[PDB]
Amino acid sequence: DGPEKNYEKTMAILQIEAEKAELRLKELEVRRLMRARGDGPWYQYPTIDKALIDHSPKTTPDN
Amino acid sequence: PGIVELPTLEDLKVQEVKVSSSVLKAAAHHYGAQCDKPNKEFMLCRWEEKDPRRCLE
Repeated sequence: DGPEKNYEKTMAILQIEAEKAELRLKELEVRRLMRARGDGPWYQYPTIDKALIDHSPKTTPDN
Repeated sequence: PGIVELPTLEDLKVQEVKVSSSVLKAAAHHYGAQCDKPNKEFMLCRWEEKDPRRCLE
């Protein structure tokens, strides 16, 4: 076929690879960033829910 | 890290009842019902205020 097919198709190949390449670099940075700070959706290590607290009055006033 | 505020001993010199335990329990039923109003007020403070120093009065 014409060189145009190879030229345009290779440009699409480059565009896909460039977008993928920059995303992986963003992946490493974000994963490092939100692992440390933690104000992000993943890496949220489990805690204990406040629902499992008995708020009813106890047998002793000081509680 | 701060003041652990304790009331002075002046307000603690209150008239305390001097009766043996059996005296309290013998009249316990005839004591709880007819002195409930200050009893409930004091104990509500104990659970609500949650601090001993608040319910001295």
